[PDB]
Amino acid sequence: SKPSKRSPIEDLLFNKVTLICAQKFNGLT
Amino acid sequence: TTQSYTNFTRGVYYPDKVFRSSVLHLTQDLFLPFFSNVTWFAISGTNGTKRFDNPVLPFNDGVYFASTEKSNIIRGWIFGTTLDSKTQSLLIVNNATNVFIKVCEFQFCNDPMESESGVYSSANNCTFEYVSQPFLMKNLREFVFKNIDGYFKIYSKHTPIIGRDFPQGFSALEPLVDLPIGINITRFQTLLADYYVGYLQPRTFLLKYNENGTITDAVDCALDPLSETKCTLKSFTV
Amino acid sequence: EKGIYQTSNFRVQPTESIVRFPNVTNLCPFHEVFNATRFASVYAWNRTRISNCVADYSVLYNFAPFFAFKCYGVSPTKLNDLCFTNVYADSFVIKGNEVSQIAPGQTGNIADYNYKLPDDFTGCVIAWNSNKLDSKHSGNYDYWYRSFRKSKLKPFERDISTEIYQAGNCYFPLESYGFRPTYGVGHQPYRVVVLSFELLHAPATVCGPKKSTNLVKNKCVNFNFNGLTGTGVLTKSNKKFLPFQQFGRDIVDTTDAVRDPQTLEILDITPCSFGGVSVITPGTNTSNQVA
Amino acid sequence: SNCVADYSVLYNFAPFFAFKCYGVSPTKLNDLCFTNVYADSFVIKGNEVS
Amino acid sequence: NTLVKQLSSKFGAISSVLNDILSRLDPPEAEVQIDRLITGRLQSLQTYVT
Ligand SMILES: *[C@@H]1O[C@H](CO)[C@@H](O[C@@H]2O[C@H](CO)[C@@H](O)[C@H](O)[C@H]2NC(C)=O)[C@H](O)[C@H]1NC(C)=O
Ligand SMILES: *[C@@H]1O[C@H](CO)[C@@H](O)[C@H](O)[C@H]1NC(C)=O
Ligand SMILES: *[C@@H]1O[C@H](CO)[C@@H](O)[C@H](O)[C@H]1NC(C)=O
Ligand SMILES: *[C@@H]1O[C@H](CO)[C@@H](O)[C@H](O)[C@H]1NC(C)=O
Ligand SMILES: *[C@@H]1O[C@H](CO)[C@@H](O)[C@H](O)[C@H]1NC(C)=O
Repeated sequence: SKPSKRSPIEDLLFNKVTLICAQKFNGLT
Repeated sequence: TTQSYTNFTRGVYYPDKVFRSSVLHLTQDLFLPFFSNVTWFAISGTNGTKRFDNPVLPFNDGVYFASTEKSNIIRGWIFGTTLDSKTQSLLIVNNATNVFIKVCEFQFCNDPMESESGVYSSANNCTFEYVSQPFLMKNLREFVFKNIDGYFKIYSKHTPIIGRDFPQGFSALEPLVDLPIGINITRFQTLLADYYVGYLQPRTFLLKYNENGTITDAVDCALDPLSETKCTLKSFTV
Repeated sequence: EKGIYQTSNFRVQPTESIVRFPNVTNLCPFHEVFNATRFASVYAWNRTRISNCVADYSVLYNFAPFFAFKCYGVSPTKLNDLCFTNVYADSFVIKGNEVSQIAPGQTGNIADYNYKLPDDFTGCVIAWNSNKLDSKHSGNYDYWYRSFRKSKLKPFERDISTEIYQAGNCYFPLESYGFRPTYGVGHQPYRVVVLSFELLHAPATVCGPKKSTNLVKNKCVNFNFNGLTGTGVLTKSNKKFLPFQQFGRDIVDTTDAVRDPQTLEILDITPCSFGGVSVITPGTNTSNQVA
Repeated sequence: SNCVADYSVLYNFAPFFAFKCYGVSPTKLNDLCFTNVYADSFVIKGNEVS
Repeated sequence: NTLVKQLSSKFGAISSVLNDILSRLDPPEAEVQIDRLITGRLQSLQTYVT
C-alpha cells in the first residue's frame, strides 16, 4: 500500500537514520 | 558609588560585517567575560549630582557601558590619555538633536541643582569633527567602546524595561560607528548634566546565529568546564 | 576496455564580467600629499588619511621619477584594481643613505627611534629626491633627528616629547640640521611617503578607478564587488541582512552573498555548474561509439 | 673569553655604516652566552662592505 | 566538513583566496604564496583520502 514497497520495520529503520550536493559544492561530489 | 561587581552575562557584539545564518560560530575577540567584575556606580558615583567629584575610571583595552535611566543625565563621554591638554582627548556629546564628536588638546574645565551650563571652552590643535544621529535616541542604552588599530569602535543596543534594571534575556550590540581617532585612550570619564562600567578581555566565544542575521546566545569558553565542552563540540547541547 | 572511466571534469564558463564599484567620484588627494613645498619633520611625521575617494595611482608617475618605489603586500602596476579598507599616507623627509631603513624587517636608529614599520606590512614605500626644493646656501632646517631614545618604538608609534638622556654624559634630545647644494646625493634629503593599505576583502568605499557595468542576474558571470572578485551566478536574495552587514557566508565560511555597492540589494551567489564527466565505452574491439 | 659580553658599549662608541647580525638579533645580544667569540678586525672600502 | 574547512586556512600565506593573491601580486610573489597554499591543500587531500 505504500511507495517504495518497504516493510513497516524497514520504514522505521529508514526514518530513524538521517540528491543535489548543495552543501560542500567546492569540487567535492 | 562603587557597589556589587561579579555578575554580568551581557556584552556580546557582532564582531564583523559578515552575515551568518543558523550556524554556531566560534570566534576570539575582546568581550566582557561572563560573571566578570562590573562596577556599579548611586547617581553620579562618588559625588552627588550637585557635587563635583567624579570617578575618572581607567580604560583597560575597551569598556562596556550601561545606563538604565529616563533623565539622560549621562549623555556625554570623554576619552583620553592625560585629560589635561598635554595630549588629545575625544569628546562625545549628545545634545538630544544629534551627537557631536570632536577630538582636541583640551584641558579639564570642571565640566558637569538642575541647572545646565556649557562645556569645552577651548579647541586647540583639533584633528577632526563628526556629526550623526543621537547615540541615545527605562532604556538600557548599553554600549561597547573598543580602541584598536587606530579605530575607536562604538557599539550600542537600546531596549526598554521597567521592572528590572537589566533584561534577563540575551541581547547583542550592533556597531554604531567606527571612528579613526588614532589616540591612546588610556583612560576616560563621563559627563553628567544606574551607571555601569565593565572591562573587555581577550576571550573565545561560541555565538549562536538565528535564521536571520542576529545573535541569540553565546557561550564563554573559559567560564566553566561545561562551557568549554560546548565550545569544543560547537554545540549548546552536550 | 569495456566499462566506464571518469576522464575529465566539466565547468560552465562565464560569458561576461561585472564591475560594481562605489558611486564616489571625488579624487583622492595623492597629488597634494606628494606635491608640496613644506614637509613634516621625521620625529613628527604627518599621517594624513585618504577616504571616500577614487584611488587613482597614475598621478604619481606624472608627478616625478623616483629614487625608490617599492610595495610589499601589493604590486604597483595593479594598484588601480584594488579597494582598500584603510589607507594612510605617512609623510617625512629622510637622507638617501637611510632610505633602505624604511622597510619591514629593518634595523637602524631611524627605524627604531622615530618611524618603525610593522614586519607584517602591506603597503608602499615611496622615495623621491627633494634636493631642488630643500637645498639652501645658508643651510636648511628639514633634518630633525632623535639620536637617542630611552625605549624603542613599536610599529607606527610616535613620541613628540623631548628629554635629555643621562649616562649616569648629557645626550641632547634633538639633532637638527640642514645641507647645502654641494652635498653628495647620499646626504641629500628625499621626501618619503609610506602608504599603509589595510585590505580586508572589500569592506570600504575607497577604490581605484573602474568603469562600472550593469548588474546581470541568473547567468554565470565574473564579478568584482568593491574589489571582491569571483565567478558565479547572482540571484536576488531573500536574506534579511541588517544595514550593518555587507557579506554573507555559509556553514564553511565560503562567501555566498554580497551587497551591491550602488543599489544596496542583497545578492546570493550560486557556484556555476560543474561536475565530473564519465565516458561509457563498449570497447575498442567492438565499437568506437561512446556515451 | 672569560668576561661579561656587554654589547651596549658599541652604541656608545659610534653610529655605524652597517650593523647586521645573521644568526642572532642585535637587540637581544645581552641575553645570550657564547661558546666561542672571535673578533676579526680589518679596514675595507665602503663599496665592498656588502 | 573538515576537508572543506581546510580551504579557509592560510598555511602561512597572506590570504586563503587564490583570486586575491593573483589580484594584488605580480607572478613571482603570487607563485610563492600559491605554492604555500598548494602544499597545504594537497596535504589536506592526502589526509582525507588516507
Ligand atoms: C526573521 O525575520 C522575519 C522578519 O522580521 C521574522 O518574521 C517572520 O518571518 C517568517 C519567514 O518565513 C514569516 O513566515 C513570518 O510570517 C514572519 N512573521 C512576522 C513578520 O510576524 C522571523 O520570525 C525571523 N526569524 C525568527 C527565527 O524569528
Ligand atoms: C547578579 O545576580 C543577582 C542574583 O543572584 C542579582 O541580584 C544581581 O542584580 C545580578 N547583578 C546585577 C549587576 O544586577
Ligand atoms: C606642485 O609643485 C609644482 C612645482 O614643482 C607647482 O608648480 C605646482 O603648482 C604644485 N601643485 C600643487 C597642487 O601644489
Ligand atoms: C599634514 O596633513 C594635513 C592633513 O589635513 C594637512 O592639512 C597639512 O598641510 C599637512 N602638513 C604637511 C607639512 O604635510
Ligand atoms: C548612486 O547614484 C545613483 C544615481 O542615479 C543613485 O540612484 C543611487 O541610489 C546611488 N547609490 C548610492 C549607494 O549612493
